[PDB]
Amino acid sequence: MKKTYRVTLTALGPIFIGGGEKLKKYEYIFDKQKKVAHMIDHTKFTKYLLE
RNA sequence: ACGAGAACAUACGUUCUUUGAACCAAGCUUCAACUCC
Repeated sequence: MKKTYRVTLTALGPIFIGGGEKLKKYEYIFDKQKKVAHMIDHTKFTKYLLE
């Protein structure tokens, strides 16, 4: 009766979940030999391309 | 040359007073953002 636990997940392999977003080939992604992929925030980029 | 001739069943008067359409009641249940190239 009402046994509460604390499930601790330790990823052995890679864990990926959902998102609802498909970031395109050009949309906010930059990878080079320093091996990072910065994601640019969404509306600030186009409101900075406004000016 | 009528038991007749005259004579308003009329006057005054709130269908009114008191009163919760209330009470009890989860928009919830089961549900992988996933699948295949």
